[PDB]
Parts: sequence; C-alpha cells; structure tokens
Amino acid sequence: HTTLRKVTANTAIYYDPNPQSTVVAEDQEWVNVYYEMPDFDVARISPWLLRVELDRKHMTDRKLTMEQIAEKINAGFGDDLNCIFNDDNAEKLVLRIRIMNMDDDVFLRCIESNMLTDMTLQGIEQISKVYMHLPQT
Amino acid sequence: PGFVGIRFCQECNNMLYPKEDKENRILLYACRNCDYQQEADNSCIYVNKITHEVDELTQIIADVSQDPTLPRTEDHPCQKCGHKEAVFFQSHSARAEDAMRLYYVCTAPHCGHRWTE
Amino acid sequence: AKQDVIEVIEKAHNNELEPTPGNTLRQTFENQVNRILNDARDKTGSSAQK
Amino acid sequence: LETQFTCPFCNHEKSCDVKMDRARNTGVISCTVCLEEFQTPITYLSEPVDVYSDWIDACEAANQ
Amino acid sequence: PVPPLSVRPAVVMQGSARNQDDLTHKLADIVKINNQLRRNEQNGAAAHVIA
Amino acid sequence: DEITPDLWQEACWIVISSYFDEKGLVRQQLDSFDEFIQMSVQRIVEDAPPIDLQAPPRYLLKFEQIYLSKPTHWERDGAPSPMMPNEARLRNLTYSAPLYVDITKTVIKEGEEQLQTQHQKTFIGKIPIMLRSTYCLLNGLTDRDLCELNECPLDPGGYFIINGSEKVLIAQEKMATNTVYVFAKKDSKYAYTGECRSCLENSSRPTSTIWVSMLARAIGQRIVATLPYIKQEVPIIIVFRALGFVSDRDILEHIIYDFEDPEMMEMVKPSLDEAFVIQEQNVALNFIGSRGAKPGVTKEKRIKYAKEVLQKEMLPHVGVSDFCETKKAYFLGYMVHRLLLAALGRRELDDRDHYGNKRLDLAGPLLAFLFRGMFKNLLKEVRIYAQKFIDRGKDFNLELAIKTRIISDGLKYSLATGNWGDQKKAHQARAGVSQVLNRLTFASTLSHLRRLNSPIGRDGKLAKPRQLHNTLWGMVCPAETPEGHAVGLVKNLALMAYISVGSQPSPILEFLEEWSMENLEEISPAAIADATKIFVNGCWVGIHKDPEQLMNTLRKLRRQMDIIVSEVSMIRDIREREIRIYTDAGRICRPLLIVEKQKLLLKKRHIDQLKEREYNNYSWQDLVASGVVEYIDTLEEETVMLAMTPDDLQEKEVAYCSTYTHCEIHPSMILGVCASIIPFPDHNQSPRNTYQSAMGKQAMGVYITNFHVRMDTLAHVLYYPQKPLVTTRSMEYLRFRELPAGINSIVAIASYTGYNQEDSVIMNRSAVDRGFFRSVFYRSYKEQESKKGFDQEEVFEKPTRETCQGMRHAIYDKLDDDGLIAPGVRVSGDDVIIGKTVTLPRYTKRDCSTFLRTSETGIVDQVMVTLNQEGYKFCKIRVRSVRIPQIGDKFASRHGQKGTCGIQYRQEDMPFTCEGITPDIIINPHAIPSRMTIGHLIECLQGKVSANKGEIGDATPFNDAVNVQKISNLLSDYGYHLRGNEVLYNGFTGRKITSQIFIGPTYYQRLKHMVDDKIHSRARGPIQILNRQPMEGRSRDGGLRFGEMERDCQIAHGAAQFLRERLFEASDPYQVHVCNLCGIMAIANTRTHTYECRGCRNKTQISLVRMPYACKLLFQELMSMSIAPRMMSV
Amino acid sequence: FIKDDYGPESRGFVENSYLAGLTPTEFFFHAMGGREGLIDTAVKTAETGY
RNA sequence: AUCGAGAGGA
Ligand SMILES: [Zn+2]
Ligand SMILES: [Zn+2]
Ligand SMILES: [Zn+2]
Ligand SMILES: [Zn+2]
Repeated sequence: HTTLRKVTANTAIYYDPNPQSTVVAEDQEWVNVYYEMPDFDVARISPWLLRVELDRKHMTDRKLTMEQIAEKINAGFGDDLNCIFNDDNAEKLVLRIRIMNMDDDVFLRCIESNMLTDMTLQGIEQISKVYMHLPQT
Repeated sequence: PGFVGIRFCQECNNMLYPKEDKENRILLYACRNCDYQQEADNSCIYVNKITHEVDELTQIIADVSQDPTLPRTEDHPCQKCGHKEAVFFQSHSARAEDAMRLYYVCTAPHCGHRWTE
Repeated sequence: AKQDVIEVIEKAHNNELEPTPGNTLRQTFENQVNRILNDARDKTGSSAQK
Repeated sequence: LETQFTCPFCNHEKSCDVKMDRARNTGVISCTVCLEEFQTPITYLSEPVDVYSDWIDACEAANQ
Repeated sequence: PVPPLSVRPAVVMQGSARNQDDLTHKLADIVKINNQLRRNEQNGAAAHVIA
Repeated sequence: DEITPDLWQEACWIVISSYFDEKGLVRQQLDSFDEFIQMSVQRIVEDAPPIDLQAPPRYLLKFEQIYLSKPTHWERDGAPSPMMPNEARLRNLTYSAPLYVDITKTVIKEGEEQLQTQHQKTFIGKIPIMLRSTYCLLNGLTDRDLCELNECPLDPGGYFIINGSEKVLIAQEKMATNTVYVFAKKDSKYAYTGECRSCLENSSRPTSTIWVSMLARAIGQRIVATLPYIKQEVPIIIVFRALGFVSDRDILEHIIYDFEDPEMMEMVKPSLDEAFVIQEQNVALNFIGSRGAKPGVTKEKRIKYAKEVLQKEMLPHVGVSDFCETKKAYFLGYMVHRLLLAALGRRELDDRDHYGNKRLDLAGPLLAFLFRGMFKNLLKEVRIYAQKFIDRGKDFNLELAIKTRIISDGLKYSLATGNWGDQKKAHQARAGVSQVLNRLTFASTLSHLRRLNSPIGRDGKLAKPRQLHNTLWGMVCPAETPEGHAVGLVKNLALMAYISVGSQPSPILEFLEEWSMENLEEISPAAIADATKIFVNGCWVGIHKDPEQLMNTLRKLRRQMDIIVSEVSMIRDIREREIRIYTDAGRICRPLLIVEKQKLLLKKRHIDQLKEREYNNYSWQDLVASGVVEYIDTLEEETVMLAMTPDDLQEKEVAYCSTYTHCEIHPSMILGVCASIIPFPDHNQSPRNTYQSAMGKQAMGVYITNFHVRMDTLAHVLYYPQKPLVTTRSMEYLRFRELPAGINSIVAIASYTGYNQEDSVIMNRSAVDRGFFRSVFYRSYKEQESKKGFDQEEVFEKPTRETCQGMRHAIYDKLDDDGLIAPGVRVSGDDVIIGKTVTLPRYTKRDCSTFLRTSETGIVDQVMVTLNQEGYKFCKIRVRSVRIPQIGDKFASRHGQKGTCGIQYRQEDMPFTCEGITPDIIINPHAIPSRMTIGHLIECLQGKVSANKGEIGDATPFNDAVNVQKISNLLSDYGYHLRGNEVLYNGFTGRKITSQIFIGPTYYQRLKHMVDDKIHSRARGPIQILNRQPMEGRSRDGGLRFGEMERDCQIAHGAAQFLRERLFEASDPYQVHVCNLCGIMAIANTRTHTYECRGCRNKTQISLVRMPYACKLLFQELMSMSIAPRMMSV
Repeated sequence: FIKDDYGPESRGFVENSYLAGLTPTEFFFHAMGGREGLIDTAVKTAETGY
C-alpha cells in the first residue's frame, strides 16, 4: 500500500488569484501552458491553490507517474477538485490542485489531509510492507 | 518554500487568521477578535514538509562543546577559526533517527562554529 | 573483531554505509556489527574447542 | 458533570433539562415542573452546566 | 434461603468466644434491615424512606 | 604527591575503610529517622492550621513546639523508667518515646479581654524509636556499654521494636515529584502526555498531580490540562487566560521561548483556535469554576472556587501565595513547552525506570506520611470534643480532649502489621512496608536493612520495571534480587550508596540571587531564548546567562561545604539549557573521586592522613570537605565522565576520553552486602551470583553476638563458624569475618559412587562427627495468662487429671508447681512446657497447656518470666535442639552451587590423597559446566594456596594483580599440581583413581533448609471444619494437596479408581439422602429409620447417595443462592 | 563511556572469558543479560500454566 | 481456630 504521503515531499497552500501569473516563479511555464486552452474555465477556478511537491525517486520506486496520481485524485473527488501537473522531466516533481467548482483556506486543508492519508494511489489497503526474497530452506 | 509563521494583531495581540478579499482579489490577515486587517507579504498560508529535510545544524548550540561526556577529535579542524580540536556527536532526534551522521562543533570559546562532514 | 567494528563505525559516521533492503540504516549498522561480533564469538569458540 | 439540575425557582431536583442548539449558538434550559424557561448564548465549548450557570446569574442579576 | 450451620460454622476460639462466619454476620444485616423495613412498610413511612 | 598505581590498590581501600568507619551500612535508615524526628514532626505540627472554635468566646489552640524525650516505660504504678531495647524485646514492649507538644490556648470573648494559657509539654503521643538513632538509649554507647546492656556491638540498628518484634522499614520506590515527564502511550487517545506531581517542599500537603496532555490525532493536536478538583479536562489556553494572560501573544511568550521557530508555533495553534471563544480572565475563571464546586453556584463563588484551585491546588511547588501567577504561568508554559518538544521529537520521552527520575521513600518520610495523617485525625478529635462543651457553654479541659491513642496506636499498628495507612482503610493501605527483621544470619539482617522495594505489583508481567536498568550502576546491587515472583522489584543498595536525607533550598536560592540569576516574574519572556533556565527542586525559579561559570561556582561551593550541602544534586543539561538543582530527600547517590585536568584530587597526603585515622581524627568527612570526594546522584551521573580506575586517566596511544571528571573509588562497590561475599563473582555466570546473594541469607552462622539473651522464635547458630580462606576486601566492612556464616571445607569435585549426582553432595561422616557444620536450633515459645474478666481467667499451674477437662494423655510431670518446665529438661514431641488452665464458666478449669511443636526433640535452653505491657504473667521458653548434618540437608558454596547431602561416608570410605587428606565434601563435576561457576574453581585453588601459605586469599572482583596463572604458580611452589588436581585413592579398595581429582578448600554454607523440618506424612489425621478435608501444613498435621494438575495427570493415565480414591475416598467421603422426586437432600433419621422430604411430603422414595462432603457443601451453597441443584438418581 | 559509542565494549560485548574474569562494565552488562533470563523464567510460568 | 499479610523453598 502506498498513500500520497509516502511519495510526497512537501505540501503547501498558496493564494494565487491568477493562474496566469503564479505566486511561484518556477511553476510559471506549465501553468500558462495549461490555461490558454479553455479545457477548464479560468472563472470556475478558486483563488486558493494547493501545491504538492513529489520527490522523484519515490515515484520511480513504485513506478508511478503523475498521470496515475492525477487520475486517482480526479476519480476520488471527481471533477470537483481540479488537478494539473507537469511532465516527469523537471528537476522537481510538482503538481497543483487548486479547488475549482468554513472558508476555503480551511476547506482545502481538510481536503489535503484526506488526500495525503486515505487516498490510495496503488496497492491493496492494510498491506503495509512487503519483502521479496529467495527462501534458502 | 519555507515555513510560515503566525502573525498577531496589533490591537488585541491575538493571532491573525487568513482571509480573502474578493473586491481586490488579494490575501488579507485579519483578526477574528477585533476588526484589524493586514495585507500579506507572503501569499503562502500553510507549508507541510513531509520529507522533513531539516538542517539539524540549526538545532545544535555551541554550548554543547562544554560537555565532558562528548567525544573530541583533533582530525577535523574548524573552518571558521582554525581551532584544532572539536567535539562530535550524532543526530539523535526524531526524523534524524535514520543516518548516524556526525555533527562537529568547535571547542574554541566564543567561536562555536558547527558543521558536518 | 573490534577493529572491524571500528571500520563499520567510521563508514556509518562518514555516510559511507547504505541501507540493505528491508531495514533502516540504524538496523543495518546493528546487523552488520552483530554479525561481525557473532563471527568473532564463533571463531574464538572454535579455537577453544580445537 | 450532571445534565439535570435543580430549578432555582421551584427547587425541584433534576427537573431542569438543557437543550444545546449549536446551529444557532443558543442554550435553552427549561424546568419540567414550573415551566420556567431561560435562553442564553452558547459556544462550542459550552456545556449544560454553563447554561444553568448563565440562568442562575441572570436570576441573581434580575433580582437585584 | 438461610443455609444451615455447616455452611457457616461458628468456630470456637482459644477461649469461649464463639466467632461467627461472614455469612452469619451478613444474614444478621439482612435480618435487621428486613425487620426494620417491615415495620416501616407496615406503618406509615415516607415513600423515599421506604425506597 | 600523586598516588602511583603500585600504591593505588590500598590507597583506594583505605579511602573505602574510612567511609565505612564514618557511615556504616544502615546510615540511610538512621539519617532518615533522625531527619524525621528533628524536622518532620515539628514541620507537621506547625503546618497544621490552628483550630478556631467558638459558639461569644473563641479558642485557637496553636501547636508551637515539640519535645521528644527518651524511651521510658511506665509500670502499673506508673513510675517512668528508662526502657532498654533488650527489655522491650523480652517483655514484648514497644520501644517508643513520648512526644509532648506545647499548646497555646488564648481566650478572646470581647472588649479586648484577651489572655493566653500555655500548656507546656502536653503529652501528644508515643513515637516508636529506631535503634541506634540519635534518640535511642544505645546512641553513642561504647562496645563495653552495649555489651553491658546485653546488646551486640555489631548490631547495626536501623529497626524498630514493636511489641517485642523487630520491624524494619523497607525503602519504597516512587516516581520523583515536581519534575515534568513526557511519555507516549501506544494504546491511548493521546500521542503524548506530560505530567508533574507538584508538591510543596515542606510537607504541608500530599503531592498534587497536574497533567498537560495532547489530544490524539481541524484535526490538529489539541492541548488540555487536567487540573486537580476540576471535574472535566480544561484547554490550556483557558488555564492561561484564568491566570490573567489574555492576549494570545502573552500566552505564547510563556509557551514558546523562540518565536522564530515555525514548527512549535503551528503545533500550538489548534489550542489557540480551541480557546478562541474565551478572551478574558473572568470568563476563563467562570469556565473553570463551572466544572467542580456544584452544578448551581453563584457567579462570584464560582470565580472564587476557580481562583482557589488555581493558586493553591495547581502546581503547589511553584507557589501557593497570592500574586504568584507569573511563576505559575511560566511553569505551566514550561510544561506545555516540554510537551511540544516531545511531540516534535526534539526531546526524548522521559524514562520511568531511570533512577534519576525516581526517589526512595525511607523510614523518615514514610513515618512523616503516617504522622501527618494521624496528627490531622487527632486535631479533628480535639475539635469535636471541644465543640460539644462549647455548644453546652461549659469550659473544656484540653488534656481530656487529647486522646493520645491515635498517634501511638496508629504508628504502632502500621509498623506492626506493615499495612501502611489508617487501620480502618486496611485494603486501600499498601502492605509490605515494615517487615519483620531477618535475624537468620548477619548478612540477612544487613541486607534486610538495606532493602529497597519497587511497588509495581508482583502480578504485573511487564518485564521493563524488573530489568536491571543501566542507571542502577553503583546505586543498586546488580546481583542481589529474589529469583521468585519479585525478580528485580525488590532491590538492594550498593555498598557505598547513600540515599539523600533532604535539605532546605533557601541558602541556594539566596546565593543564586547574589550571583547572575534573575527571577521569573522579573524577566521578559524574550530573554528566555538563549538564557538557561534554573530549576530548584523542580521549580523554575529564574534564568541565567552564563550557565558554565554558574555551574563552576556551584560545584565549587558544594565541594567547600559552603551553603550547598554535599547531598545537593546539580545537573547541567547543556543541549537543553536547563540547570536542575535538587535538595529533596530520597535521591540515591554514591561517592566518587573528583578528577582535575587528568588527575585525581586525592593525593598521597590524604592517604597518609587517612592511615592514621584513629589518632588525628582525620575521617571520611574531612575527605569530603577537602573537595576530593563528591556524592553524585543518578541524575547527575548523566553529566559525569567516569574513570573506572586512575589507569583510565593515563595518557594512552589513542586517548579514549581525555576529559574525565570523576573516578570510581573501586568498581567492586557496585555490589551489595550479599554479593560482596562472593569470591571472584566476575568469573561466574550472573544468575549464579544472584542465587548466592539469595542463599547467603539462608546460611547459618552466628546471626548476632548476643544470641544467648534473645528469645527469637527461630534461631540457628553454627557450632564452628570460620572466616573464609578466600575473601573479598568488602567483607571487612560487612563484619563477615566477625560473624561468619560457613566453614572452609575440603571439597573434591569428583564422581564418587554416584551419590552426588544432580546437585547433591557426599559429606564426610567423620568430619560431621568432629562437629563439621553442626548447628544448634533455638525455638522460643510464648505464653501469657489472661485475666481479661472474672468470667474466665487463665493461670500457669501444673494441671491435674481430676480438675482439668481438655487434658491430653501426655504426661505433665516435667512441669513445676508454677506450671513452667525448667531449663535442662529434655523434651520430646507433643510434650508440655507450659501448664496453663483456664477457669470454666474436669470442673471449674480447663487445660489450655502449650505443647512442643510436634517432632522436635530438644532440651529446654531457658525460661524467662516477666509481665507484658498490660501486666499479667508472661513466659518465654527457649528450647534447644542440636542439628547434626544428615542426608537431605541443604548446603551451598558462595557461587550458587546448592545441593543436599546424598550420603555420608566415613573417613576410611572416602577417597584420600597420598597424604591422608579426605574431602569433607564431594560435589559432582556435572554441576560446573552448564552453570559456568568458574569462581568456584578459582576459589578452591586460591584456598589451597592460602591454606598452604598461611594467608587469606584476595578474591575481590576486579583485580588484575590476581589471575589463575599467578595462583597456579603459587600453588606449584608448595609441592602440588599447579591446577589444583591430586592423585586420589579409592577408599573402598585403595587403588588410585585413574583421573586426578580437583580438590581443595572451598567455603561452604549450611542453609536453614534441613530435611527434618520438611519431612511430613499423614494417615487419617485432623480435618478442616468447613469442608471435612485434611488440614493444611505439617504443623497442622495436614494432608498434601492432590491438585487440579494431579487430577489431570491421573485422567491421562486413565486411573479412574485411583482418581476416585484421591478425590473422594482419601479426602472427604460423605453420604446424603436425596428425595427421588425433587432431587433435593432430604431429612434422614437413621436411629428411628425415618426418611422424609418436607418439599414433596414423601417418606418412601429416598435414596442414599455417596458424594464428597465438598460437593454437598457446594450444592448447599448453591441453594443459598436460590439455585436448585437436583441430584436425579434416575 | 563517551556519548554515541556504538563500539563493542560500550554496548555489551564481553571480550573476556569466565576464567579471565569480566571487567566491571562487562560484569554489569552480563548481570543485565542474566536478569533478562531470570525475568523470562519467572514471568513465562503463569502464562504458560494458564 | 479463622482471616489477612509478609518472607522463603522447588
Ligand atoms: Zn486583533
Ligand atoms: Zn571554531
Ligand atoms: Zn422549576
Ligand atoms: Zn422431594
């Protein structure tokens, strides 16, 4: 079993009014790549941004791409919780899930908690650790 | 990214909670107790380091060089001051339990430089 | 045996020691020391027996 | 902490029942015997002892 | 049911003081309060006192 | 100047000798009791509030001063006389002294009509006195003077005599107070919970515990405090608000010393959000007041309740006075801060088993707990007695008001029974305190007087409190512990271990305000960041800027015997900036040699002055005053760098430490009294050392020098005790050389005839004939004739067959007119030693004579007659029985090698050397290899060397000047095989044995367990009254239990008739008559042959049923519960 | 011992035999191990017998 | 004698 926490490096909540001009400087490429094409309306999107930094090697260890993670997020929460993400090429494995339709800064934390702990990206729940080996006996 | 600290109101000295102003679409830091407001300079409201990439050098204090029970070594001179001897010890804390990494502290008084090999 | 355990202790101190699968770095160091010292105890026992 | 209280008006033991309407932040304490009723604001930390407290305080204040 | 004397023997002691058994003492308690309650329920007694 | 290595090994032991010349072995007991009498009683009397009683006239009844006189005894006439401890032992008196209290009672009615009447020395009670304490009549007496009072000079004291019985208080472990401890319970609704058992230093009150917890996993951590006397938890921020710190910044100033730390801050935040509703002190005090006093209370009173709890009940050690809330807030914030560090993992959870965290509750503080309770109850009775008189308006006499039996009987009862608490609360009370002093052998007495006890509960199966913690080093014997159900829970002091008696912190506090310290109400919280906190007895008193030179100053004050006394612990935690100073009692510590740069402070001048200790009165205590030795407690050892020997201080090719601070006086002082007997304990498997430490307490010897005058219930004295040929340097202080408990035996380790297999020994019959391991067993019989009332009176007098009713067929001719046997009369089993007759209501008197405990066959050693406390005749008869060792008697060496005597061969039957030496004992070689008791072999070889050389061997544990090679080389110089082997010859045939046998002197012990005290048989003896089954015990002529597991075994065997015999026929056969219709036991009259059931009203269908009596009893007890067990026979 | 000493001596390796004799630290660590054995023997009985 | 407690033994 692998939860999002096991493969996550660090999570943070920002106040990003514009997706076009993001708060962070290194995420400005793919975000503006995502937004000009109106697959998903800018107006619908909420100001409050959830940015999670995945570490590369944990993703590779479970052979997990951001595609699978984003699919799992969009399945568990449907379209109510938009998620976007870059390719598996950048030096930092990052994906941004700001809500798109108790205040949203509080709400988004409840969402973040619930995602990190009890969203199942892979495996079977209540199988915590597995060891492979050759039996000498 | 870095953590975010709590900020307090300047009238009642209670913590300022986040909120959003729709008619400037800008982040504000407002007190639920009084009716003070501030405009944020951060834009970041919450930060969780699951990896806990903490620099334990910040947790060390130079006074630990005074401990008679810590081991000392002459093989790792200080880059600050050139003092010849230095105490060393392990991380010994939660989320530093992995990795027996040695931290060194200069025993020269008033230098107190700390480092890691 | 002691001088091998010192070898292992410097490797761990200098981060020259990498974990084995299924164990944390502490637990691998402990394994590696305990299996140096059990080799020592068995070898000295053999010497005494012979 | 007991939930049923002696009424300050009729002195009937455990005759007062307390209702916490948290959605409206109001606690209502009513005696079953003498039908005296009192309403006070409550918080999420409040308890029936606090509502009965506010009732006793209101009685003593009004009786001055 | 009061049990017989063999279930609750009154053992004699180094002298003549006959020590009774715990069951006998307890039956003493039950009897006294039963008699006392009986005279109260027979007479006029407060419902809370009878209770 | 410097002590060189060649001299060290006696320099150190010279130092050790001086310690035991100054302190002794029971110093902790005597110091505790002394502190209790000098301080604790006066503190308790003054700390009680004056009892103001008025209808009008009023009276206060101060108590102001105590006087404890010497122990005296009042006869029936009442003349006070000085009572000596041996008289108390013989007459079954309580060795107690009267406590008098000065009382001041001032009349105040009106019009300034004031007048004080002081009653000087009002007899308030009787305090039992610890022997050899400062207030004991044996105090300061010389060995002359003790012998001349019939006291043993070697008797350590340290115990009480209650009703003639010697009672010893066992030190009780408890978890230290006023210290914050953060633990984490794996199975609980809290990730982390910090607690402090706060207790004001002067024992005004019991310890009050505050808990500051962490709610289990907005869902963020929530911090609540469990205050005393408040029904429900409280969020911490409301407690802080209730202390007047309303703004959220002000609260965090106390909780978080560095605001730059994000991570602390974010953790605390949920509690701030959880208390956001309450914003001001009066609502917070309201909120707290609501939980507690009553459901309905006026608001002003609720506030007064919350205030009263906060300043008094919460954290009393911080303060109880008004205007302390800054102190309270800082200490409470410090508790929360500690919780946060534990929750963040910056700081480790506290360890419950660290003795730095534990305190030993000794005789003094325990008697103080009793005295507090009993003086409270006494004052209550004075109030009541005075109150009725004032209600009627008449004057009351205080002497009549004071019923002194409460203090006297309370202390006497609790020390007599061991139930530590009020006699009424006999089940809430904790037993095992105040045990009967072991007087089997001198080592057992010493160990029992140095016994510690961990009240975890023997039922508990968690091994953690039973494990030998690292911190027991030098404090507790690693070996001496019972091997039964209490293993590791009952402990023993190490030899130089000293439990602190307690001290006042006021000199230290006063000095701290001289020096660079700043109060806690006087600082701004911003300063706490890089400053160092200073705790004193748990109490955060201030902060400091340079902790290093503070610690230097404080250490160097304590080493000068300045304001800081020696037992004060001063720990500097460096990584966390605390300096914790401890002066309280119960801290186990030990002496250590201070070390300079790399150099002992102990020079040859000190050893020289110590050598002439008997001339220039240069003692231990001058060694301490010279700053050469220091007492270090368990908690301060964490900051100490110890050298095992001065050889560790020596500059090496690779320096291990090079910054030592202290040195061991000698490592062998980690052992206790009984483990210090073991020779070469570092060559044995540790379980063997533990088993010996247990068995040295069952070894016979001379338990005390004045045994001729003691009327002990059981006593064993060895005819010919010998000091061991192979000894440790610690026994010089245990006085084992002066009261030894064994004999040096010529042990051969051989297989000879097979009668020593499986932990058994073959003894020399001839040696036994010459007195080898012969002992005398003394058994004392009590009796008293009670004239309790004219209804029935007992009297000692030779009974007669014509007047006495319950006369056994045993002859009473050995008794005298007075009813008491005479000394020198040989008495066999079932014989009469005291003829006592009790008047009836075989006429007008019944026999109640005292018989011998059956199957003893001794000789009356002596008969003492006196009067007991109330004053009737009282007789003690000591009977004497010579115990010659025989097959089945248990013997042991000092290495856990126990075994019974398998057979005894005469000298011509035993194997002999070329020079005709036969072994006294032959033990089997198969007892060595699995046990790995190489100390036994090394002791045998060393003993051969010692006997051939005219030495006493040195078997001190860690001694590099003694190993097996050097002993073997010594033994080869006396014409013996260097390894202790000899050619033996078969005693039966005279042929040489092909294997050369290992033979030599080894110290053996005869243990109390003789077969003649264990053999027992039964064939239709007495039965128990309730269930008609065989009695329990040898003494009761009882039967052996055929238990459930024997039943199970015989079921597996398939032996149904044997099982029925054991569980029906041989225990309690019985018959009942059962109604065939209802199956209930009917009424049978076998004389008139009439059989009827009152239930069914039938008298023809009744059946006989053969059942056990216990089953009939069970069925009757089931009807007692309205159950109908109906034995249907169809 | 110095702090953070994972060497064989420090953590309870007895490099001596019973004939050679244990050093004081070895003696204490050996007493700790033997105490573990004694506790096991005294605590398993109730629970196995049940 | 009963009850409880404690200390021990295997
Ligand atoms: Zn504000
Ligand atoms: Zn430096
Ligand atoms: Zn009412
Ligand atoms: Zn019937």
